[PDB]
Amino acid sequence: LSTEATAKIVSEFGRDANDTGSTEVQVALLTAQINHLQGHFAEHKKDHHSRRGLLRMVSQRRKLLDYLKRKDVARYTQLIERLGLR
RNA sequence: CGGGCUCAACCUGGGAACUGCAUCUGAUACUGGCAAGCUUGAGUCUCGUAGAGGGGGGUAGAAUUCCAGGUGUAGCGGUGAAAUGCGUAGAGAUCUGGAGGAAUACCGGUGGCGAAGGCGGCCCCCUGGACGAAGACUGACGCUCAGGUGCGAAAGCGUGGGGAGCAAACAGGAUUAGAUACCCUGGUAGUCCACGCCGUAAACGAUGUCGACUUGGAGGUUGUGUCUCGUGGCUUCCGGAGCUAACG
RNA sequence: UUGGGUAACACUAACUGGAGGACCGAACCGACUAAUGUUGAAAAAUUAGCGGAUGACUUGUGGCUGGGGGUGAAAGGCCAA
RNA sequence: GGCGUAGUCGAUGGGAAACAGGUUAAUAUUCCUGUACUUGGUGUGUGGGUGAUGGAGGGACGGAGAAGGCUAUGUUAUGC
RNA sequence: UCGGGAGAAGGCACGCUGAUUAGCUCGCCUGAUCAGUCGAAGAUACCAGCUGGCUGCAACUGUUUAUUAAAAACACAGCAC
RNA sequence: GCCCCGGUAAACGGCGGCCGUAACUAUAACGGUCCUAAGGUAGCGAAAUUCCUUGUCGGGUAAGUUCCGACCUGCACGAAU
Repeated sequence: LSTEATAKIVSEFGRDANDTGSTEVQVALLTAQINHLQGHFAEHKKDHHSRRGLLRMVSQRRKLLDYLKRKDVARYTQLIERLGLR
């Protein structure tokens, strides 16, 4: 994942200015990384190592979302709607 | 504690502590719940660093063997010593050429890296971790972590391929009182490649991880610095206090 | 295929789909045990049972290969009773 | 007596064209009645180009599962 | 070989009659409810697995003596030279 | 081409006998001694492939030359005969 490709995805999801660590922001990076990793599965069916690496990349997201929907349900439906998870 | 049956066991009277639970009231520092709010943490960001870290493909040289040619002697090979064996239609030794398989000098190191297993002839691609500086960011989003999940030498196993060398089992020659050992001549699986599986081990530094704290000296790897020295991380040795049954 | 748990590997539930020289069978196929029959129509049939049953199946017509032959998943089996 | 080319032969399969009705002691989508259709030849008219052999659709429309439409008939109706 | 084995096994109900409910557009379609009631027997008249255990052999379907043996015989995918 | 030597047993095959140690007795087990080189350890074995053998121990049964398990010197069982 390129630098600008990461700094741009954080801005489009950033709640406010300079927003780097947020529920909707974090999940954004994770989702992205997951998309690239999942696509990495379509090929190299042998890469069992990186396979494990996703269990967490998502367990974090699945936990962040669980935390989001738990506190604010509005920010939830909006987040998923923007990304496209579930 | 006192008293009663001659004592005691036993028993009586009184007293105290008396947990636990119900009711009412109060405090509320700490834990919990709700609401709001700061950076020196963790993580992250920016700029840099060392390395045999992992996966795929390609590639070089030396050596062993086989095949072809030349030459060529009478032996060569091999051992503690020999023999089997190979050789005058020409082995060995030697030169040239070709094919194939496996692992890969000087540098390598007492070095370095990876989470571990492991990983260095070299090159490229893909990908994990960690360290230093600026101290900027989120703003504590931390640490650990039953279960779960993945990884995990070698050996061995399934299918296909390959197979130079080496080599369990195995076929012989020696040694020996006997050797179904060591030594020697052959030799299958395997050792190798692709894929699937097993999941174990001195998987050992045999001292799980994280943070704080406690004299220093010396050698080495790496970043930075006002670099005959200061400082951060890593790898050894000797050691203060202290710790240990002892070794340490 | 859908839904759910999971990162994935995959798993579970439901649904769909329905293969399989598979099982029961219409028509029928095969045919172990006995009796009848045994100068039966004659070149081997009847009865009571019994077993297996969409395929490498069954069948009509036409055509091809012949004797020491061919053929034969070899039984010395078959090649016009 | 046998192996390639040109020709031909080989399955009432393939194969251009009609049904309905009536009639005989015995026959028929062949007789009769009505109607339809095909091929070949010629031409009155319309119309104003008439063609082996290989190749095209076509005939090889094959196997398995199956929806829907659907006939007369039958039936509900003891309707006509 | 989780495909299966399994209509395993085992047990109950299953008649008629009256009045109704549900599914569907409807059926002279289907699934049920309540009450009454007769026989020894209600799938009372048309088919039709008996079940279970141990052991020998071959794997199985299939093939084989058209006229006495289909059997542990033959073949078969697979493995090897 | 063959005699020559060597390789090959998924080549036709061969695998007898004896003593000691040791047990209450018999056998198995181990080594040797001899013959013809080895003499058999995986499994499993008197098994449809062993005479002797209705072999020995035993299950099971009132009893079973049947069968199953074990031992097993394997007359003339044993490796894709």
